[PDB]
Amino acid sequence: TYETFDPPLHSTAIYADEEEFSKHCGLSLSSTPPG
Amino acid sequence: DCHLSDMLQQLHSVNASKPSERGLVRQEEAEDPACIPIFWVSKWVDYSDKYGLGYQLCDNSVGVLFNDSTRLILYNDGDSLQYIERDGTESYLTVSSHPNSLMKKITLLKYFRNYMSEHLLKAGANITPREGDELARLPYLRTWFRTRSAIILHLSNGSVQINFFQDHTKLILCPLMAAVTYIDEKRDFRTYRLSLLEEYGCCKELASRLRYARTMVDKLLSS
Amino acid sequence: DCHLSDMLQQLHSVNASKPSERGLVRQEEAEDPACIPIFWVSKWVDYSDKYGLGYQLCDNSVGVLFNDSTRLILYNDGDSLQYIERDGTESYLTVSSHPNSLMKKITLLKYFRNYMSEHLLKAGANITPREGDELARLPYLRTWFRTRSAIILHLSNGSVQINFFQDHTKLILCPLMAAVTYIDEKRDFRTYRLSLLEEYGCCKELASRLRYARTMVDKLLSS
Repeated sequence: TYETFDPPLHSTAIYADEEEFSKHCGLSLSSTPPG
Repeated sequence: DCHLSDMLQQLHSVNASKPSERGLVRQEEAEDPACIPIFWVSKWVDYSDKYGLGYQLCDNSVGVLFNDSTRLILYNDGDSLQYIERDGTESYLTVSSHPNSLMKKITLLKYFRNYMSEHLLKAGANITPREGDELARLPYLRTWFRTRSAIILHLSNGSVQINFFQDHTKLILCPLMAAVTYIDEKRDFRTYRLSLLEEYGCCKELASRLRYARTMVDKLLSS
Repeated sequence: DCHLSDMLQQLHSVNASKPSERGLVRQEEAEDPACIPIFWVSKWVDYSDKYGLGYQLCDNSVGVLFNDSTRLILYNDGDSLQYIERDGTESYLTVSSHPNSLMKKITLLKYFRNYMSEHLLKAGANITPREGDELARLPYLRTWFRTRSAIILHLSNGSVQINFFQDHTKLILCPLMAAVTYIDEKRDFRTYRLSLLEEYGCCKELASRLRYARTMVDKLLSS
């Protein structure tokens, strides 16, 4: 897709997938969770 | 449109019954997975300020409704194309052998296709197809419009899709089966017979989106 | 930089006094509640393989240090923002302003915020803040690194915090007051003057972690 191709409006972007975000957070290292 | 008129009557019948105003709502009794849609819009790109509206269907085909009211569809084989003129006349061609007069629209479709594959999440990726759905005739986008709360997509097979911006919920209205598929904020995919939602009731979230849907179908018919 | 050098001299001094090898230890006499910190890291999640490291401060503010060496803070009001570029240029804005150049980073920060609030415990929850604390300048995460045994967090106000993974003990070092707050396994918080630990002694648990902290501060200065 071209360098000048900059749609102003569109459906949800890949980065905006919070279910994959929260997923990866659970697989990665993090501070302590409730026991 | 005969299908929009049926859809309106279907929606008026259920909404008039006030399905969420019931002693006991039994929405699950209205589920009919035999009415799952074959096609829905899984991605869309609103470049109508310059080129038009590009979109992906759940079978990974893509299309563009250009600002001149023509449509170009690329099938999921990556080479077969269908061109629909303003007046609905359909013609078939390929990326490899095509009229020279379509080269610019083909190039624009490829930009849309690529922008969607690189940047956008695919909605309904959790729904698996059935045998015999590959022979189904690909619909094209007949018309669309955007509101403060949603984008409304009217497919040539009669189905109307409403994507709500704030919570990512979606309705897929099938007038041929008097059914609706609701994708909730958790991305769960449930398909209901409208007649059974009228009889058994439904929750307030779905009831309100079905009132919204009726407002949008009235708008589509007004245009 | 100059705060790290002070911290190293303070740690060198305390460790050189061998505070746990005393005939009599009176660690309680080294306590000084007047040096309790204003800010510390209460939560964090390592998404550095893609986006960066998100964290929560004890005032419920949220921050993220992105892999592009930029920082974005969401104050505790839930809308105010502060964006620190690679150069260090502090720019202030809001989530309501809907900035376009940062729209993506805001979305990721909100996702960090959500995960931490629903999955992670607030370290130092038992600390009741004082008056005038709410007027203090919010720091940001200058840098951080992880060993096999601990995560090292260097805040812009000069504080260095070390969280030990296995037993959940934590050090919050304050060079401005030559003090240290120690959170033990039981989540009991104690704040000490480093110079008074030299003079009264301390348990080997705190002494060994101050030895470790010195080598970590040396690492921060080598980078």
